[PDB]
Order: sequence, then C-alpha cells, then structure tokens
Amino acid sequence: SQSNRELVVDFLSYKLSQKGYSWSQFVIPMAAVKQALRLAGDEFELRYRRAFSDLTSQLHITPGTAYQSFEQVVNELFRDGVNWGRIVAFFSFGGALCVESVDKEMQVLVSRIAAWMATYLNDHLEPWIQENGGWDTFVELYG
Repeated sequence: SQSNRELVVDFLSYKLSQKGYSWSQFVIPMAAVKQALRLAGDEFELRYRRAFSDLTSQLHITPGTAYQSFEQVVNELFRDGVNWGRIVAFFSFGGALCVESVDKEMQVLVSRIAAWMATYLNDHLEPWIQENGGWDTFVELYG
C-alpha cells in the first residue's frame, strides 16, 4: 500500500521523464523492484506501441472522472485474470494516461492517476502477486 504507492510514483515519474515531461506534480528489494519494473515497461512499450488507444479513449479522463470508471476500464486488461505481463501492461497503461493528461493540459490528474493505480494494485493485483512469489519473483523474472 505504501510500497506500492512508491512503486507507482516511481514508474510514472520514470515514464514522464523519459518522454520529455515533468514529474513535478508528484530502496530495499524496492530499488530492485523499481528498476526491474522500469525495464519491463520499456520492453513492453517496445513490442506494443499502440499505447492503449481504445482503452484511454474508452475512458476519456477529465478532472471529473471517478475511480470506478478507471477501475472498469483497467479490468479489461484482466478479463482472463492476472499474470506478470498484464501487471506490466497495467503500469504502462497508467503511464500512457499520465502522458495524455499532460498533453491535454490536465497535469493535475497525474497525482490522481497514481492514487488510483495504487488502490487498484493493492486491491486487485496484490492478491495474485502475493500468491505467485511476491515482487521477489517479479525481480527474479524481469530483473
């Protein structure tokens, strides 16, 4: 919850920096988890460059968008359940949403998206993560 919050912020900050944007609107194995996640995300966006076009448009985020709408859209990535690659897609998707928000002069949504991701991670993804090795297995797999 606290760790996950930090993890989400780091990945989103990484993505924004990398793409020329500001991250101002915002390490035990943690440092290792963070780096593994940064690498996983880059590899992902490398193979898939569509940038979640339909998912973001299906969501069309504005300052009035509620978590439930975010949650419903994100659920689409997990229609067949959770797996590591889908978790990576989840982070990449949040990253795309932040970029889009900045491109629309709605930089105020980045901290909100981060909060939503942490909530979604703790609620829907940690159960599977903890059952399949925890973030140690993730590092072991993408580190």
